[PDB]
Amino acid sequence: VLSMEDKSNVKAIWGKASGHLEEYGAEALERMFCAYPQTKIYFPHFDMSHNSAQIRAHGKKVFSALHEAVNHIDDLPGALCRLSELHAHSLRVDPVNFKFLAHCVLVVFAIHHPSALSPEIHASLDKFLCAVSAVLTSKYR
Amino acid sequence: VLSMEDKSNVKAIWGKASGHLEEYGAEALERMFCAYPQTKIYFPHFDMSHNSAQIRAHGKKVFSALHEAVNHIDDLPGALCRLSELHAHSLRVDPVNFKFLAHCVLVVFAIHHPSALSPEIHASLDKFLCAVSAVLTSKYR
Amino acid sequence: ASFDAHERKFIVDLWAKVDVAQCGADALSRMLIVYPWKRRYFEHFGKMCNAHDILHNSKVQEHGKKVLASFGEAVKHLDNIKGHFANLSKLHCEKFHVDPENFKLLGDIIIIVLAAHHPEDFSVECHAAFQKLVRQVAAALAAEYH
Amino acid sequence: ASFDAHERKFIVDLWAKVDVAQCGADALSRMLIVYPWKRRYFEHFGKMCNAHDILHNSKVQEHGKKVLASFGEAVKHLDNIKGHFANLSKLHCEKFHVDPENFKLLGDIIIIVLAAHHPEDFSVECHAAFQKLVRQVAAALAAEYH
Ligand code: HEM
Ligand code: HEM
Ligand code: HEM
Ligand code: HEM
Repeated sequence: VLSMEDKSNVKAIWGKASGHLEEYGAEALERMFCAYPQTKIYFPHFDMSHNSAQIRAHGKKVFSALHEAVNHIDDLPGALCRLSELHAHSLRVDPVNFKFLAHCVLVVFAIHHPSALSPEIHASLDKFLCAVSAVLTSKYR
Repeated sequence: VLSMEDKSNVKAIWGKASGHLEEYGAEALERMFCAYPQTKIYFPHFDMSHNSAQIRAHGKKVFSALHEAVNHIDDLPGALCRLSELHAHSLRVDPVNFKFLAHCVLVVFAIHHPSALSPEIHASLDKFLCAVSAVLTSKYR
Repeated sequence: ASFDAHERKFIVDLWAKVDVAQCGADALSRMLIVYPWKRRYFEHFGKMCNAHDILHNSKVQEHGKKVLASFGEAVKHLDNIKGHFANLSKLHCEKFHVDPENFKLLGDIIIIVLAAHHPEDFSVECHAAFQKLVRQVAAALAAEYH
Repeated sequence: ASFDAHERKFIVDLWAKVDVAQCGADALSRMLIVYPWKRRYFEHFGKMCNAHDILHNSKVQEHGKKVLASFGEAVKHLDNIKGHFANLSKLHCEKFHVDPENFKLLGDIIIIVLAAHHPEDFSVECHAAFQKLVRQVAAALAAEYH
């Protein structure tokens, strides 16, 4: 349901973020906490200051996970298996929260790579982030 | 993502509707048109009277399609391929409308088989109808 | 929109027939079974690992009675659903942190419980009347979200 | 909720910098590209088979200018967003039959277009201010839905 062109599109915009997984990930999280503060209930133990050690470390783990997803874009379910267990079964993250984070990831690419996030590219990246979210909410039980 | 037990559950509640695909399908459609009248814009050419020939014939095609889905519950995408083309690409049905129809299908089983649509069974049937809707909205382009 | 006389009649005449304790227990149990992330909002009620645990939780059964009694206060304030629900809206937002998309999921479970208990009264037209009510109540509970 | 002085400042100071014709054309084109079912609501604008056709539709480009000019009238009525948008809400519901879940999809595209045109002004705090605005405007356009 990601086409071949969608896949080539995602791989190319993702290449821009290489070298920047911590920085882009930290920013995607700060934007999620600030624009959608109801998401902060999931992170009680976190220093929420700008560039806190914790938010940077978490930004990096999130984006590294998304980077692996791009490298296994033909088998998202198997590349994201453990994380689906974690989010859906152990944390019971309400599914609406994956749309916020996905949106904040788009905003980070628009700020840093505005010419590279063209309308067709935006459409691909958005399809990839929906596909990632659907795997992470697939194990509620 | 439908478990083995979900699949056995769906097959058993579906067995009740056998012999009744036209009648249950006609009713699911009349409830969708009455409770969610914004769905009627898709059916301009239809007599909307109760038990109109057209609504019965359409109720039957819909439920027959859902019956085939139950019989190929391990490969929904291939069992529903043509219908996804039709809904998403040719009709451009707004995706929210699949949630209404899914809900009205649950109400029809609750009215006719209240003891058979127990809480665990309801949970299975609901997972099957989401899975069916996700295939039918997977081809927007 | 306003309820017309035919809609009001369907709503008032059905609700008089509803066992609110039983229906309420049933609707709350089904939402925690059908949408399992909702269990996070009630993790103070105990045991909610599986459906068997939920159906045998006395706290779930009692809370379900109070949610449906409160929803059934809409039926006496059809004119004023939003205003009547404003404080509960505030408590859900501020105290319980519930995401407002969830209110429409419970509205749909309540329609399924009513259909299964009163299948002869829940005609096509009656269901249309109730669906409008449940959509107004979910919107009133979402309204003080700021 | 009310806008505070810091939120109002972010909104007013950014909007003064926005090219509404260009941004508006861009946001409308992106929604028809990213969410293709929305093309059904505009099937009177012509050619909308693919992204190339959408970016070269003069009717899409002009309509996008008028949608963003109208959204930008929110910025002069921060106090009164719901009241100001009520007629448009009615026209969307009655005349154009648009499903109200779509309003929040366009709000998010507008945030992406603003971010890409004004990346230095669209700080974390500014984006939080705009996100509240776009959520109030989507709710005001959904309000006369009955
Ligand atoms: C693209 C979407 C997401 C990805 C790829 C993702 C990825 C991850 C990863 C890699 C971890 C760390 C797992 C580990 O260390 O073993 C994690 C933890 C976590 N995620 Fe997510 N996540 C996503 C969305 C979300 C959302 C939307 C929420 C809540 C709003 C959330 C809440 C959490 C929490 C609370 C933890 C545990 C944090 C901690 O223990 O410090 N995640 N996630
Ligand atoms: C479970 C969900 C659905 C199933 C299984 C389904 C199945 C079908 C089938 C089998 C057909 C006939 C195709 C043919 O004759 O070749 C059809 C046609 C159609 N469906 Fe659906 N459908 C579903 C949901 C919906 C929804 C939600 C809408 C709109 C609210 C919709 C609107 C239509 C329309 C307008 C047609 C063409 C009707 C006609 O030409 O007379 N369907 N669908
Ligand atoms: C028709 C929709 C709803 C109504 C009428 C309703 C009504 C109520 C009422 C009357 C209370 C008791 C509040 C008090 O004693 O002060 C309550 C508490 C609560 N509700 Fe709801 N509610 C609804 C939907 C939901 C949903 C969808 C959720 C979560 C998914 C939710 C979560 C809660 C929680 C967590 C509490 C506090 C639990 C406790 O400690 O008793 N409610 N609600
Ligand atoms: C910020 C959100 C929105 C605003 C401020 C807005 C504003 C407007 C305005 C000002 C008009 C012109 C109405 C007139 O001339 O009388 C209009 C027309 C229209 N809008 Fe929207 N709109 C928004 C969202 C949407 C969405 C999300 C859709 C569909 C997905 C939509 C579909 C339409 C349609 C079909 C028309 C009529 C098209 C035509 O013939 O010009 N709008 N809208």
